[PDB]
Parts: sequence; structure tokens; C-alpha cells
Amino acid sequence: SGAIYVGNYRVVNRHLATHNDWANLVWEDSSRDLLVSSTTAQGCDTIARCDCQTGVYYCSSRRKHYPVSFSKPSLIFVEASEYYPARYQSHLMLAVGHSEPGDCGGILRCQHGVVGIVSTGGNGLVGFADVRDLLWLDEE
Ligand SMILES: Oc1cnc(-c2ccccc2)nc1
Ligand SMILES: [Zn+2]
Repeated sequence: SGAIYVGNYRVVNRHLATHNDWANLVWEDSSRDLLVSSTTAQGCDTIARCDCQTGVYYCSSRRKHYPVSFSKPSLIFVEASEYYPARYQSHLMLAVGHSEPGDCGGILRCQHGVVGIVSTGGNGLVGFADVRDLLWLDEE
């Protein structure tokens, strides 16, 4: 579990998005594992506008923050899971790190603010759904 709260927006893994999230759907990309919903509250999170390839992600399955090198957002193939089929996920960044299914929504972040949320995992890798190209999160 984990959500980015910026402006009047809640960002989630789409595979963990609630009936409420869908009722107030702003934008969804099945291929990015990303949903964004409208909120009534403003958010205090800031979205990194940068091309950092080093960050800190929260691993709930370790209750630890891990510094990581990560790849540039790409169209990468993702193996079978349980919350998804074996599929191609876009705007996805891989780092060598621990990621279980329940670590999804773990925030990845650099000095510039939030970079992404944990989306994929296993084979000793962690996949993050990039959100830094979504410029529209930073107004209204
Ligand atoms: O996977 C589910 C997520 N959301 C909904 C949903 C249905 C009607 C209105 C709002 C939400 N259903 C199923
Ligand atoms: Zn950055």
C-alpha cells in the first residue's frame, strides 16, 4: 500500500486502486500500473522534475529505506505476479533491490521530491512506476 498526495490528486498503483479512486478517477494508464484520483484535500508531496537515476525507496517488507541506482523509465517486460499477468509495463524503472507484492506504493524519491512508486519486484529487482513526466500533477 502507498499513495502520492500532491495538489488535489491521489496517485496509486492501479492494481491497488479502490472503488473510491475509480469513482473520482482523473487518469489511469493500465500499461504504467498508475491511477490518479481527485481528492477534497490538497497534498504536501512534491513531484521531482529531474532525470536522477539515484534515490531512496521505502521497503515495507523490510520497514527500511534503501538508496538505489535505477534505470531510465522504459518499456520493460514484467513476469507473472498475483495482482497482474506477465505483461509489458511502460514508464518503468528497475533497480537491484527487495520488492514483494505488498511493497507496491512504496515511494521512490531524490533531492527533487517524489520520483515514483514500487510497482514490480522479484528476481532481486524492484520496479518503480515513474511519475516525473506527468507535469499536470503540479498545477490544479
Ligand atoms: O475493481 C473495481 C474498482 N472500482 C469499481 C467501481 C465500480 C463502480 C463505481 C466505482 C468503482 N469496481 C471494481
Ligand atoms: Zn531528482
